[PDB]
Amino acid sequence: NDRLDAHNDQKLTSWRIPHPLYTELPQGSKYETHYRQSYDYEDWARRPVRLSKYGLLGHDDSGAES
Amino acid sequence: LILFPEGSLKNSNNTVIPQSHLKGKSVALYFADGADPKCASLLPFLLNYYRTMNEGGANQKIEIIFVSLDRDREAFESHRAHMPWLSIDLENPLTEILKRHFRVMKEYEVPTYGYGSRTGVPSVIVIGSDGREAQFLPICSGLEEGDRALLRWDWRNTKFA
Amino acid sequence: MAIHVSRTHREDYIRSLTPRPA
Amino acid sequence: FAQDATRQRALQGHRTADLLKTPFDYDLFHRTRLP
Amino acid sequence: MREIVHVQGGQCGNQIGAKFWEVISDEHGIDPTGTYCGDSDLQLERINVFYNEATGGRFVPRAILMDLEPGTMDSVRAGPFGQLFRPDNFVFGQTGAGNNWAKGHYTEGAELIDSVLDVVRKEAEGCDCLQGFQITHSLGGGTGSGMGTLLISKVREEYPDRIMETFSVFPSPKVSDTVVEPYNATLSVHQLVENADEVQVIDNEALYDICFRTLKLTTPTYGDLNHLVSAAMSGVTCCLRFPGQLNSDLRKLAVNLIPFPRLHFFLIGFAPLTSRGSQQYRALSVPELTQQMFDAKNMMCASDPRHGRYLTASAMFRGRMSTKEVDEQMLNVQNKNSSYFVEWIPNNMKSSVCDIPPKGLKMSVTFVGNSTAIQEMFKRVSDQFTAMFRRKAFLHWYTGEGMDEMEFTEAESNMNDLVSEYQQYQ
Amino acid sequence: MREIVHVQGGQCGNQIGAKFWEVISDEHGIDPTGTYCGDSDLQLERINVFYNEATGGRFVPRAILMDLEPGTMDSVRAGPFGQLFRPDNFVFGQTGAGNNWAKGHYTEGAELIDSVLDVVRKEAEGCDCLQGFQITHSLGGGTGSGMGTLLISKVREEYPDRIMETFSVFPSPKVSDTVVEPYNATLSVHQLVENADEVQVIDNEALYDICFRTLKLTTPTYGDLNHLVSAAMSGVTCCLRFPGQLNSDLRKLAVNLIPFPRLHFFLIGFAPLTSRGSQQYRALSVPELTQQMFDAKNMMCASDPRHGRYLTASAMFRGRMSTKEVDEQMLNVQNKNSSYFVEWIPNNMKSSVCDIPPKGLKMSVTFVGNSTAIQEMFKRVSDQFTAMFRRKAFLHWYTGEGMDEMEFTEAESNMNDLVSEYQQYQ
Amino acid sequence: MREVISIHVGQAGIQIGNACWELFCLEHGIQPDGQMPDAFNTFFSETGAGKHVPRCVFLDLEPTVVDEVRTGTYRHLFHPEQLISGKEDAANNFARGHYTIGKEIVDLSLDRIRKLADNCTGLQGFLMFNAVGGGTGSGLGCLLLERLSVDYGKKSKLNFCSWPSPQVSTAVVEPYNSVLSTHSLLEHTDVAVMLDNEAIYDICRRNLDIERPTYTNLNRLIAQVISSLTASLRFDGALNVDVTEFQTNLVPYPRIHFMLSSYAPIISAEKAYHEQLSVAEITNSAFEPASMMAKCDPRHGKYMACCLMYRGDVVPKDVNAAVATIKTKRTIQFVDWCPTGFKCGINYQPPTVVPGGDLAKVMRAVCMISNSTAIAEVFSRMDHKFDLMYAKRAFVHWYVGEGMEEGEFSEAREDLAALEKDYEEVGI
Ligand SMILES: Nc1nc2c(ncn2[C@@H]2O[C@H](COP(=O)(O)OP(=O)(O)OP(=O)(O)O)[C@@H](O)[C@H]2O)c(=O)[nH]1
Ligand SMILES: Nc1nc2c(ncn2[C@@H]2O[C@H](COP(=O)(O)OP(=O)(O)O)[C@@H](O)[C@H]2O)c(=O)[nH]1
Ligand SMILES: Nc1nc2c(ncn2[C@@H]2O[C@H](COP(=O)(O)OP(=O)(O)O)[C@@H](O)[C@H]2O)c(=O)[nH]1
Ligand SMILES: [Mg+2]
Repeated sequence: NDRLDAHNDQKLTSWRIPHPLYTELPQGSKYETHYRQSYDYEDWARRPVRLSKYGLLGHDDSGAES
Repeated sequence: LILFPEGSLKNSNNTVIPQSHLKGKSVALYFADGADPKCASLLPFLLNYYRTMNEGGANQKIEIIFVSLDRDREAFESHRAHMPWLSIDLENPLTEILKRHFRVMKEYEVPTYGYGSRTGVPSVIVIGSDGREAQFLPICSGLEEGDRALLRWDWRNTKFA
Repeated sequence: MAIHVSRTHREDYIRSLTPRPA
Repeated sequence: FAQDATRQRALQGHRTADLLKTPFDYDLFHRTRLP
Repeated sequence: MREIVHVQGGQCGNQIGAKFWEVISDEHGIDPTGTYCGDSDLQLERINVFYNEATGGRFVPRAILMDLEPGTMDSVRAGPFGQLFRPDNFVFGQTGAGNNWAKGHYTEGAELIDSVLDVVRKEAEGCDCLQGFQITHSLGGGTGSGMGTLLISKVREEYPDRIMETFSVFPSPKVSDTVVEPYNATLSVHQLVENADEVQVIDNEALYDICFRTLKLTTPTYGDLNHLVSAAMSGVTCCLRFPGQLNSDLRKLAVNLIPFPRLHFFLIGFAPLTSRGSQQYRALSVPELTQQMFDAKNMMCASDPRHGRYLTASAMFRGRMSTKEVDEQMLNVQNKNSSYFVEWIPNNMKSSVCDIPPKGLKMSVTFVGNSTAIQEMFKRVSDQFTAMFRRKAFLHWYTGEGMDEMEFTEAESNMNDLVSEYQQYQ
Repeated sequence: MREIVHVQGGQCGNQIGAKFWEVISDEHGIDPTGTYCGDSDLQLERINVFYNEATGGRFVPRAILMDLEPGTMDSVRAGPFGQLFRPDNFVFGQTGAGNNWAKGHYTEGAELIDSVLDVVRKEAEGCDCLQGFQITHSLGGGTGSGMGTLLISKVREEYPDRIMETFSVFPSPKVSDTVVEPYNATLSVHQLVENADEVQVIDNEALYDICFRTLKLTTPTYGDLNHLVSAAMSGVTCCLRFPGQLNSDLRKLAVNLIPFPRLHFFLIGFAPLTSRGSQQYRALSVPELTQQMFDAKNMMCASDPRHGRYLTASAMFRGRMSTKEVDEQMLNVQNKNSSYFVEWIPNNMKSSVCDIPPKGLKMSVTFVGNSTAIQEMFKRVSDQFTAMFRRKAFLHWYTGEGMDEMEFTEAESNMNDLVSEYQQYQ
Repeated sequence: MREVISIHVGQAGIQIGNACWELFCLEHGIQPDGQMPDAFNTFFSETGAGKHVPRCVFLDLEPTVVDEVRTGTYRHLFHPEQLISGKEDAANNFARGHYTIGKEIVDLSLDRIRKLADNCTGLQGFLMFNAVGGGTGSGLGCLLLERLSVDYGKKSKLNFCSWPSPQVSTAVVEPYNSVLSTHSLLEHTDVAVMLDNEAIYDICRRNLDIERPTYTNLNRLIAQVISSLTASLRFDGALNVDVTEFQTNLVPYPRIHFMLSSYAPIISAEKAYHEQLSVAEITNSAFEPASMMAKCDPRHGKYMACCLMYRGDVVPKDVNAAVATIKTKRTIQFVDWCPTGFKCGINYQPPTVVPGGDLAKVMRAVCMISNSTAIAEVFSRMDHKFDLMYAKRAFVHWYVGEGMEEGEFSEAREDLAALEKDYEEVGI
């Protein structure tokens, strides 16, 4: 096994895999606040914002089809 | 959808039951480790609680399915001979898929599956029809209250319909 | 004046997240 | 200069970091909230 | 924004601050080259408090490495986490202070203060607003206390509404290297008592024996003393860089602790702390951790609080904990130790809840405590001062560089004022 | 719940506590590592009386291991079921009392009792509410007799209302090791009689008599000897940790056995005790268990109870048994043995029922009894003290460390007043 | 239609609003992206294609509690312009929030409040959720409320305060800024519902069986309190109580308007199925002395007026029976100028439950809000507390530094001294 049974005392067990430190597995995957402890469900934190398909002047989604 | 296929779900004395034998009951998974002191302390309370619920009534109300976080098959059977409720064989990858779905792991995390929040060992967690989480019994969590959070069960409002 | 990346709460960061990712 | 790895690890102070870490499950986090 | 400019005063503050930038780098998940990982973007989301963007994706500390001798500046850059500081941040003195207040505060302070104030001006004015400056220094040496507190005078007269937070070590009761201890400590207190907002003390002999009977470590070097102070270095500023339930600031720490502007000399402590054999056998919860933190056995300042009174206390808890057993325990320890606290203040102490613990722990505390038991050092260094001051000894090394008899009796009368203020408030 | 703090005083105190915590551990399903095994609900419904969770899923005993010499518990930590203990709960000595009540109580016991008290209120106040204390020692040695009774007097001041029961082993007449026996005995009893709520007297030679005449043991070592004491150690706190049909707390015993507050010294026996040849021939019934209960060769104190009268008595039954076959055998020993019981107490005796038996045995009874026939031991130490004290022998080891002659004399007057108090209630 | 603009200041007000705006989303089902997968027009403003946006303005002079809710799960629900933030915290100090650091943020907060108060027809009240225990909550709360008094004069301005509880006090300067904020709470507020921490500490252990709750569990209770209060405006039912008549049946004199609160069916689901929550049971559990969420024994002081917000499936006649049960009880005392002393409201939809919370499902709850003379010793206990530090003037150099002419402590001394002096003057 990977040495947990006899009260594993070092958290260097999670640093062999991020040996180049940039491999996108140690890049931003947890948030540890009490607001996520209390008020958070499946995926409604990491979602993009939809603005427009026409650019900065586009205040909404529209077109000549309407 | 189906959570447990035809040959995955076996109770005591090694008879496999399909998903059909589980409706009408409040179903929890129980992720536990054989050599773990938390699990060893919690197990008699779980046994007494399960016995009182499922003995004193007109229906079989609650039901527990074991998932091992242990090392080997002998440790499996030594743990397994102590529980009377359902279980999944360790070598079935269904255990690993449940481990990744309900986030109940044991600090082997970056080597395979490097996401975040952990919810460690042990964890009895009540589930539903499409495999969704219903409510967490807080043994080792933000409430961290052990051996009595089994009473935080809600059998009437969580049923396997 | 000091300018950091878009993942830091400094000045208008909500308008610095969607047009350029950093 | 007495180049022994235990002596340098002592003198830059790895020992208090090891003695100040906790040897069990210290990070616990489940979101209690349901949809 | 919310930035704090850091000052590495003296070589004593250089070794203390080198492990401070050790604990803040790996708390923020920082590569020594300057980059980042650590799977939790909350470390970047408040990174500006102690770091600056180096216009290449790199992060550099907002530290001012300063000394009058370059031997220890060689050792800091040669050591790990030494390449993080840009080379322009270091400022060098060549002749070296001779463990001498006159050699630092007057003579070669004139040729370096004009340099170090240029570096801190380009650092502090790079932002729209800031809180203040934290300083790690000593009161035993000449370049850690003389020209160290000389910078404190200049930074106050240009920033009169910015918080001063002076991590400082003191001379020891039982041991004294660098034989002229009281002439260095006293003459720096005379400026540290009004040009510094919040002074908070460390005794290296109290750190020698905390490593002895609570950590159980056989051969204590200084590097294990550095990291032990370094935990409480991070814990007092952790609520600025991290979110929390009771968010706290160093201005919160100021506004809530000091009753009267003269006396601000506080005590600093840390918990939990166990040996290797005792790590597994101890619980980890608030009502068990508070009994350790309210001890003289773990206090990094060796002023025994049992012969004193806590005018005010404060405990910045860290980690995801419930808060009812926090502050019901705050009144629990106050009711049990009723005479140990002052009587005209109901609910003496603050409780703060920070949400991110130090790495490798579920929870920890730092304990900022205003206590009148600290006066026992202020009479110990005063009657040891008057031992040499009466016999006129070891003082021709000072008068030749700008001393007079006036400021020495003024320095003695200053602690006679501060001690009398301490004992009259009991 | 109702926690019992355990206190180990002396070399024999540390060894009898080693036997107690290793018969309580396997009664509760506790591994040598510290974990649990046994999957029974009753073993964990109440384990906080003697154990504490140490946030590792495990249980640490609430015991304090103390003497003045580090050569005692360095064998029990390497011993089996001995690593279970809290390692900083050991508070060592360095000099070691040379079988001296003078050294244990006054000279080197003063500077070490401050850490003894420091560790005990941590373990007592650290839970919700305290039941009381449990102290095992000798009154013939130097450490368990000198600083043991100093701890008894001290902890009574901070906890005046709590229960306190002490298992103390006494000197033997025919075998007197630790050659200065009566001086350690009489100067300890005269301050342990007004500071202890109830005391259990054990005697070494009666322990050997049980091993030879009843158990038919060829070679009784101290390990087996401590086991015989430790069986009745657990039987007093039987109804605390485990449920039963009739409950008996420590105060349940104290109230019913002490009519007058001065006398609380109790003879203890344990039943059944079968030899390895006669176990399969002996019926295990309640009537035969109550007559092994009442026997001079089963009393652990060598005070023949037929020489006096049974002032009060009580029996803690264990296991599944009918309550009437308890209750009728409680009567018929009173009516048959009219002369061996006191006349002015109707139903001289108390009975209680545990539902959970000890390991292996179907039923077992521990017996506690306040009989006035323990006066013969008190005159035995009276004339042994007086014979040495009229010659002033061995007093230079005592009066050379700060005690006046009058302290010995008031110990003689206090203990002989106890002798006359038992004689007037014959 | 109707709307009530909520204004939260201080980290306590922000975290309370994180639970109140949590619960309003699930009452009338509204997802965090605004969308629903005429009752929403009490706390939401429909704009565009189903984009329901709340009616709130977050306020804190430090960027820590409101930056955190920007990155949380309500980046899209809370539209990112009314989450007003500053940089320097007021640091538990009334002379900071009401003065030098804080005029920069009153100007922008009044702008967005004016935009939210003039975009829907007939605004109905201002629910302020302040925290008189510290800095930004009390200081910016006092300055902002003093500007709403002249900007909207005819306006109802319900408050929800966290007064310093007697034994629990997490900051030592709480007695100063509590007395200093009575000037903002005595003549600039219509409804002054009183809450404190240690009473909602006790309300969760003996009733919900959590021995270690958190401020989340506290703010869920406060969210239940204001949900019942504003349930009649949002929803429909027999014998509605409006905000317009809420203070009309609770405020006898213009100065005595400091009320209290108690909920009723606060039971976890285990011992909730084992009791039949009748109308008479919940109203006597409401009038229970231990169910007040303030340290106020309602037996040293006589009641003056009650406002019993029933909601759920309750008939309007057994309410009168249970009110008559309370009236005949001698442990619930009344004063002689009120032969009637109850105004009760009734809604129809059940009191909601949050999935993942400590409460259960009940279709009844009594959120009674009462104006009694027993609120007086809550203030008078702070009077003895305030004088013990003001005698030799510690923690004063900060106040005198950024404002606070010495004599504002004296006028706030006599303002709160005249406050309870009215109370025993009324009830004789
Ligand atoms: N009910 C409840 N009270 C809280 C909460 N957070 C803080 N408090 C209380 O708020 C009071 C002080 O106000 P804070 O929110 O801490 O600080 P503030 O009002 O924002 O002003 P500053 O001191 O400048 O930060 C304390 O007495 C706390 O008890 C919370 O989440 N819920
Ligand atoms: N950081 C550090 N401080 C020390 C060490 N040894 C002693 N000290 C403390 O530092 C003081 C010596 O002054 P120092 O700052 O080192 O010399 P300076 O060059 O004259 O300022 C003494 O009073 C000691 O209490 C050490 O190894 N490291
Ligand atoms: N029951 C028991 N008694 C012992 C043991 N060892 C010593 N004793 C008794 O203790 C006495 C010796 O005193 P001791 O406790 O060693 O002195 P101390 O260590 O200074 O308290 C002798 O008279 C023995 O009868 C033991 O292992 N078990
Ligand atoms: Mg806050």
